[PDB]
Amino acid sequence: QLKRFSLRELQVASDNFSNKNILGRGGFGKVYKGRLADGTLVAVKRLKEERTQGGELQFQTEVEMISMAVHRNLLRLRGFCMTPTERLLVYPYMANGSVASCLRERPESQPPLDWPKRQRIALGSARGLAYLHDHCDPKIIHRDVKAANILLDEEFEAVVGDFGLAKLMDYKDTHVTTAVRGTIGHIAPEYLSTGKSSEKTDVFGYGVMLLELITGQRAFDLARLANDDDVMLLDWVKGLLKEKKLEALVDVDLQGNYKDEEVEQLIQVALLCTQSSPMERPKMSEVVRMLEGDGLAERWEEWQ
Amino acid sequence: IRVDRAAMRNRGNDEADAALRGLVQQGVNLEHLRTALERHVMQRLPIPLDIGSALQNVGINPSIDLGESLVQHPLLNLNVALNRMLG
Repeated sequence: QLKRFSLRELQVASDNFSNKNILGRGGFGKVYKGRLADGTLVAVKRLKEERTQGGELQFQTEVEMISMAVHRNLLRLRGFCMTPTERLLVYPYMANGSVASCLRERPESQPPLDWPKRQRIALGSARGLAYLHDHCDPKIIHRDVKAANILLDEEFEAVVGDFGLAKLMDYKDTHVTTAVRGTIGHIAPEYLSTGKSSEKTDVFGYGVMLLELITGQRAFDLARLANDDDVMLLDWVKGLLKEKKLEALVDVDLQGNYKDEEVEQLIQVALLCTQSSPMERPKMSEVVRMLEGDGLAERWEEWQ
Repeated sequence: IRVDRAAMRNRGNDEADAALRGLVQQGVNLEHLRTALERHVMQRLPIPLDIGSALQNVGINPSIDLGESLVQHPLLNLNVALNRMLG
């Protein structure tokens, strides 16, 4: 059973949803920080007041997904609340917020996200995905892999967070026909053009997420820059990697505190992951081995 | 109230085809159009005012301004309907 909260319980946990408690905002609604009766910290997602079908599909999906995936690198839905007027989902509080929240959209003078901490995120979040793809039956395509959906606990361990857009796929299928859903810039070209997704769209989304992680910027910010040179984002990044103009890419906020070889290898994973050819795109478990140490230089050689 | 994912998906495919029918009706350049839609949806390249109106005419509102998570969008549905028609 999944804990069903009363609206009042969450009202009290949140101080009647005080603005002092807001962690995130969007068209979807709001996320409040909360504390339960037993001192448990939580994040409460209050959906917008308008009962459109998008939110509803997402709400039902997150709820159903509760018993299909369990893993230390996946955020687990602790509960829900459903009054006529209200839709709420409850999660474990993540002390250090979204990865995106730490990346230059970070408020005020919050301390920059150290490089070794970014490598840890890349690894942990890759494990969560590998799990969704290889060890769930049916396979789960997350379909919304991006910096905003990676939460960090007090030890900065990475947790992949939002399953509203998730898609079950038969373990044996190579694809499943479904509407194009996701975040612009994180949706795979083949999926965009055919409406046929697979785990490989997640890999592509992950690859872009890494660009966010290396750059410190949203996929949207990046796109504009690539255009300025009137080049496609991926040819732009690839071009910078090849010409050693990497200074142009790396999160300036990192100052310079990073090994030039480490960052490059991470960019390489990114590019391998975002290849237009899904079959050449590595499995997420291969990415995990790659990030751990094994197999990168070889796979990157097979690139050219 | 159980939401039907298939129905939602069917409606988007239908609103998109009705929209594509109109664009073919209005002599819009389609192999032309693939490009504006592809470059918009991937690279977030800003949509031409030329065609913004043409889409607005067909009821498809430019444009995917948000960097938010899309459960669906008319532009994405349309882009799929195009590629079906042109291999």
